[PDB]
Amino acid sequence: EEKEILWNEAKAFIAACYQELGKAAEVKDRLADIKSEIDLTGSYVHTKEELEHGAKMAWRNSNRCIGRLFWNSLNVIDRRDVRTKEEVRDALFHHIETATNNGKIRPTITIFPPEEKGEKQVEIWNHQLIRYAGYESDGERIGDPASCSLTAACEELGWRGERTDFDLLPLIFRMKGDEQPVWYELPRSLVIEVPITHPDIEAFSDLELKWYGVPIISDMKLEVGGIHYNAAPFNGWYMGTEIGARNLADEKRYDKLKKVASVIGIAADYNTDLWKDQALVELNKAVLHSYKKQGVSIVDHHTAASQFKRFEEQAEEAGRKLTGDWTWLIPPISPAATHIFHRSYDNSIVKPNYFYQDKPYE
Amino acid sequence: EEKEILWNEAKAFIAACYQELGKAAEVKDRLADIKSEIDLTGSYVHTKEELEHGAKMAWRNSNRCIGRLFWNSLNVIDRRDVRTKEEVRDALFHHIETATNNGKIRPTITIFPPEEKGEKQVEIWNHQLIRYAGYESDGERIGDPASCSLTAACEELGWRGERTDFDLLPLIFRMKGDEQPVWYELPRSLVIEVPITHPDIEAFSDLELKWYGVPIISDMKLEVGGIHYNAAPFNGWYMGTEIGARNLADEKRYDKLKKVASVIGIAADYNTDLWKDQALVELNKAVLHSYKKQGVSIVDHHTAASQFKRFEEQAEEAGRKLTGDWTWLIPPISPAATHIFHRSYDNSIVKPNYFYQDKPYE
Ligand code: HEM
Ligand code: HEM
Ligand SMILES: Cc1cc(N)nc(COc2cccc(CNCCc3cccc(F)c3)c2)c1
Ligand SMILES: Cc1cc(N)nc(COc2cccc(CNCCc3cccc(F)c3)c2)c1
Ligand SMILES: C[C@H](O)[C@H](O)[C@H]1CNc2nc(N)[nH]c(=O)c2N1
Ligand SMILES: C[C@H](O)[C@H](O)[C@H]1CNc2nc(N)[nH]c(=O)c2N1
Ligand SMILES: [Cl-]
Ligand SMILES: [Cl-]
Repeated sequence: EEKEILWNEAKAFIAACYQELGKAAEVKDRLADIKSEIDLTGSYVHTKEELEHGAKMAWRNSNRCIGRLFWNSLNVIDRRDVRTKEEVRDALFHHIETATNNGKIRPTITIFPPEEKGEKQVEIWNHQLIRYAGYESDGERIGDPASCSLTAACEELGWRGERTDFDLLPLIFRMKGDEQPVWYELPRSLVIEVPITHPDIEAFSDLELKWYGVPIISDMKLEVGGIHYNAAPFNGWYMGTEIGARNLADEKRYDKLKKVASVIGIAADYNTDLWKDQALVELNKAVLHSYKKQGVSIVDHHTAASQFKRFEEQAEEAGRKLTGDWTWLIPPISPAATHIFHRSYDNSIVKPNYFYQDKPYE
Repeated sequence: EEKEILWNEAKAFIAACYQELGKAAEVKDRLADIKSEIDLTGSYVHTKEELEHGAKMAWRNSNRCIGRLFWNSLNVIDRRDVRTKEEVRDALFHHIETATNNGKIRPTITIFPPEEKGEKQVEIWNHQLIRYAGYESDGERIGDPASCSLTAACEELGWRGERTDFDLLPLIFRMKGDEQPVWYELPRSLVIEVPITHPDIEAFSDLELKWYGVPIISDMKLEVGGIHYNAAPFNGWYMGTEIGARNLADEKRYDKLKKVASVIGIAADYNTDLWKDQALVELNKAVLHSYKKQGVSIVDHHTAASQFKRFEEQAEEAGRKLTGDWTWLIPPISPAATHIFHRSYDNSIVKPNYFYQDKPYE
């Protein structure tokens, strides 16, 4: 059953990939080679072209992503050659550097060796390569609550955070054959952060908020033609609402709205005053302003939705079915102000794609 | 097949209704009576108790409604006795008066005779009993675009609007056996309207916005135990966002955001300024303020969501399955600030319920 799943996935992917690349005459021979390789070895190896296009198709098929217009410009880094933890560490450091690009963010993915017998070669524990730690002991909350379990796992392994609200978690990953993951502190020179100030309200800086420049999702599995790349971190630039309406605003995250209301000088006493809504807007304006002032790429939800509309038009013009998850595509503030809110999307899963996988901690 | 559908629906409804009312011992005999009545007449007649509870269950089962906490206090008016267009007109006038209740809105439904052979006895053309007309000719847009087709149908029948942005449509409905509907102008003394002013910004009144007090949905079908009450208008009070984020804000409705931005003194030039979001918040604050000042019931989306959470808790505590449509339950502004956004809902259809039906115009 294993090889049959692999072979069927391979046939579907190679045919579609080669058609899109205008190389459909080469399909027959390539499938033969692959078929022999699966018979002999129990698997097959993607060409660099297949791997690059596969990762791009996977992005294009990500139902929950509003940023898909730019799928074809994804920068794909092939690191299937790595064998050592130093090599993995340095590849992750490099990804941060090249993706960051002095603030002019380049959407990038680094692809590590795939699973063999469902046996991972490299297992990345971080949710994002750059993220803040979280602590909760004896009623006291510090940092990012979403990071509490990973922070506790790291501290079990001999790491210790300074217990600020913005401790950078170390990189943490496990090599095949090793029992424990290793961890490495992020060099601060690699990590761009943005202090959050407001264009009009000077007191906003009193909140001492900041966020990191580049979201680099590092715990999802890239599946391409039946091959499981469980370790394949990828990044774009942020949409402002992710930081302002979710990370800094959620009650189970940094929960800053009452403090925002206070610095912008409005009461936070009555639901009918819509003080949470007003606070959300000002916090979200501050996030966009601050990133722009620092020269770090960011997109607002209105521009992003206009871009996604173009993606929809491009999909139809190319004869491709569009898939999407309405519940994730709508922004968390003013969704009815975007065209997304006013149409529906087929939530079918198409491969190649990025998938969730179980956390090795927890 | 007709009677079998009816009988099966009847059995399910009577059993559940009588259980909820603690009258389960009476089920057996009532089903017998009903079964004979279906055999003889091709249908059956609800008791007043069944009709009242049925309409309440239908509300409770309305997946898209955030206001369901109060399902059990629905005021049910039984007008299955009406036979004349004057009787229907006067019943509709009465519904407006008693639901409005001098501003202290009472959730109310008036139930007209049900369909016979799928033959409607009364067919209400209005979408809501109180709504504004819409016009579009030669590039010029006036009033509510959502009302354009019904407005044109009314004008075909000898009605003429003044062509303000807020012309009240007449009541328009058709009686069984009549070829054309009749229309009646709404007495202005019945219709409460609220001018929209802002608590802090005096210039907001320059927009000359207003809205009507009571949303009275009049084009849906109530289905109870296999009986189709195609004419059964119902009302609650508004949630502020329905007026501020949708009716006055949508580009295909009144489209007021640029004008709002101008009166609140912000530029409407750059997406990164989030001027639409800021305008939405101020417009929504103005709507809540204005209704409250006039003494007309209204609820904000935060309070409404807190109420819905109680509905969820009440459902589980009563052993009832909860159903809901996440895509309609989330408010159109600051949805992630409500608990609704952060959970999922089973969208199964349970009866009794309210359903869409085809428009007799268009
Ligand atoms: C270029 C800038 C990009 C922007 C502005 C963007 C925007 C977003 C946003 C707002 C989400 C919603 C996730 C959340 O609510 O937390 C999302 C989800 C997602 N994006 Fe993108 N994205 C970008 C680039 C990328 C790239 C380069 C990839 C992969 C190659 C990607 C794959 C995804 C995936 C897989 C998800 C959903 C993950 C999940 O199920 O949790 N995106 N994107
Ligand atoms: C008491 C105050 C009430 C509030 C605040 C309320 C709130 C809402 C809201 C915000 C919606 C969303 C509809 C839209 O986006 O246009 C809705 C939908 C709905 N409500 Fe309620 N509601 C109330 C009372 C009622 C009553 C009394 C009934 C019936 C007996 C009812 C039945 C429904 C139905 C059937 C829908 C969905 C209709 C459709 O599919 O378009 N509601 N409600
Ligand atoms: C590449 C990229 C760019 C950009 N601007 N934004 C993103 C956000 O994408 C992701 C990817 C993975 C996860 C998330 C955060 N959502 C939480 C997902 C989740 C699912 C199930 C259980 C959970 F606890 C959490 C967001 C990704
Ligand atoms: C009773 C009540 C109270 C309250 N505050 N709000 C409501 C709103 O409920 C409804 C009921 C019916 C229709 C709508 C408006 N949504 C449009 C529905 C729709 C569906 C399909 C096609 C359309 F053009 C329009 C809203 C109802
Ligand atoms: C296509 C999409 O489902 C549509 O715009 C829905 C979205 N959710 C909604 N939610 C509410 N409350 N009211 C609406 O009219 C809509 N419209
Ligand atoms: C339960 C619900 O689906 C959940 O809160 C979703 C809603 N939509 C979302 N949309 C985005 N973009 N990101 C999220 O994390 C979520 N969370
Ligand atoms: Cl994030
Ligand atoms: Cl309305």
